[PDB]
Amino acid sequence: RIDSVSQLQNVAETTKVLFDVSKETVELESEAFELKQKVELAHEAKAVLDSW
Amino acid sequence: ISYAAYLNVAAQAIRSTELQTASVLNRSQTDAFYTQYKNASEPTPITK
Amino acid sequence: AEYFRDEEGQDVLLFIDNIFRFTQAGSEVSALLGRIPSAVGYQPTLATDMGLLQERITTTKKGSVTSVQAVYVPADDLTDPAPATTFAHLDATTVLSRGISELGIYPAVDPLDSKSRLLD
Amino acid sequence: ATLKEVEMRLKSIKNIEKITKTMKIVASTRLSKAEKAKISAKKMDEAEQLFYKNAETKNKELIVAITSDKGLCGSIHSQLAKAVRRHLNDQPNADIVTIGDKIKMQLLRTHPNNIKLSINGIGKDAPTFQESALIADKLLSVMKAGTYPKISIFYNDPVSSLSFEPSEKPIFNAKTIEQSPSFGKFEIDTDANVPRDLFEYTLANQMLTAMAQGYAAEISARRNAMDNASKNAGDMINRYSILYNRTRQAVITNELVDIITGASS
Repeated sequence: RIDSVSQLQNVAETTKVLFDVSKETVELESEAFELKQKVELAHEAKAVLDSW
Repeated sequence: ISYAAYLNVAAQAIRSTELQTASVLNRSQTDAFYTQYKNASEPTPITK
Repeated sequence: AEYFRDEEGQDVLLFIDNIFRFTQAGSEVSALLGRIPSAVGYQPTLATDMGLLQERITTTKKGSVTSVQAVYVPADDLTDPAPATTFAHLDATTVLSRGISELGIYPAVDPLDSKSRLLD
Repeated sequence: ATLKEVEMRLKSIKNIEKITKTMKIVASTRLSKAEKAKISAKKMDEAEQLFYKNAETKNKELIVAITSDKGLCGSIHSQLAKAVRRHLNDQPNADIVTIGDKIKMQLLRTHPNNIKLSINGIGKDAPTFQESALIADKLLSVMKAGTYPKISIFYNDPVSSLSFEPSEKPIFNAKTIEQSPSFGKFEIDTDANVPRDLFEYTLANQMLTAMAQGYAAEISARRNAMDNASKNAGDMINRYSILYNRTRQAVITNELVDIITGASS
């Protein structure tokens, strides 16, 4: 009976760690967008220059 | 040896009077091997 | 295709349906022009004539040229010289056949009759 | 060319057909003998089954199965293997005595602690008492068959003259007789040691019965399987006939162009 009750207690606490962490990673993709843009712009500049 | 191996021998004596058919001799005479086995591993065969 | 190749550095493609029909046309003209037809029916000038288009499809440092070519196979004999002499001038194939078509496998590409130079 | 390569492969199919025809004929002759033997065996054994029934019953553990040493005879060998396997879900390490080389190889894969005793030279031979007796006698000595609570025997029952379903019956231990619901209508004191003796004797007689069904089923299957082989082989002959006929026309027409081009020039 103790085994069941303990699982609820222990599990209920720890899943919140993954719930915050996962969404933080999604926040990182907003910063990632600035990284992506820099790559686009540099590829663009490089492409024209190779043609030159 | 078994009770039914003794009946078997009794049956063997009975296969030979000369009047008896080929199949009779086969129910009372076979040359075969039996592959001894253990474990994969095998001791080699011996005549049954 | 060559103007894009030369002047511009911009990406090229080529899609062809069918360059067997170029070969087919050569066999048709061959008698009239003043040539003597070689066996099957295909031109006696097949290697040279084939050679000229396929060296005018070739990669240069002025730009790379990805090509996808299609060959119509008459009576499904691939052992005839017009389909056959192409493979040497190829990197990859994905041969399609009637049999795999019947089996209901679409795409009809032979899985034991495919080859590439990117395979290693 | 193409031509000679067509003609040789069509030949190969023919030789195969010819041999499967030959076989079915030899199979029909063997078969008659096989089924006749099986009635007598079943009937003899049945007289013991009558006892085993009235007496009632309380039947590691042993497995026996009976198969041909010689390959090809249908799916006799591997349908028999599925049923052995079913009863090796009890104990995965349980000891199989293989009357028949073929089944042994297949089982040895599935679990290696199975093959313990094996026999050889049964497959070219008929269901005769001598083979069963010696094997039974050897089963007691080597394998200690009288210890077992269960013994089980597998064969392939010749269901109908066109089929075989793998089937079983249990050899009854010496233990069964003693403690079974009735041993009061088969009362004894010290007049005989009926269990230890009656058990031995039924090892060989039940096992024989199983060899007879299996043999009748095998030879029957063989006939049918070879019968079906001729048909499938025939079908290939007929397709390859269309191939030969097209192959001949092509050689003649391609050949004409060659002579004509030479003559022109």
